Amino acid sequence: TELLKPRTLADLIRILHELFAGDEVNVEEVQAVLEAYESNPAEWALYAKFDQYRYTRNLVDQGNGKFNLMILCWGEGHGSSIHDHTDSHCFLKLLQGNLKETLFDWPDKKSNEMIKKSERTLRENQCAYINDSIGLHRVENVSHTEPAVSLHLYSPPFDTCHAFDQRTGHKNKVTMTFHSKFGIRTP
Ligand code: NA
Repeated sequence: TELLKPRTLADLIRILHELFAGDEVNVEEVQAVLEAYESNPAEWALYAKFDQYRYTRNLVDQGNGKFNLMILCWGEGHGSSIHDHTDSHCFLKLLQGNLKETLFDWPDKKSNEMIKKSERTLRENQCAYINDSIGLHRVENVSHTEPAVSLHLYSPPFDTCHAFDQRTGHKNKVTMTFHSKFGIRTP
């Protein structure tokens, strides 16, 4: 359980394999290691594949089935929907640029406008954690000038979740997809 500073992305991935070797997750240790990694753009350029119209998810590592490590690429003004995480852990670290996280409570069955518990401005190398026990959230790149890049870890992996309309609180089932896997573009 000796946590060391990841010196490279590859080194980080090797450490993460160790932390997820078991059946349980020490959230604070996983988070400390993600934060300790200093983003080196050359190490992840292979995965940072952008799309003009919306943010992309780019698979980096399947964590031997225990988690998915992915890189998300956000153009100017690109955001996600209000999402849940399908009963899994969800770590977020900024690699480049800024993202705004907005937290939302689980809604009632009564159609009502969802209200923002809070929000925070995530900056380079910072890390956020969320799970359904905590609540829901939206992630956005509100910048007009700088693309954003983040590293995400989900455990267990999930390819389906729910999106929430902020006006009613109504949820609909969504399937996630990858823009690339292992640096390979996948239609
Ligand atoms: Na959630």
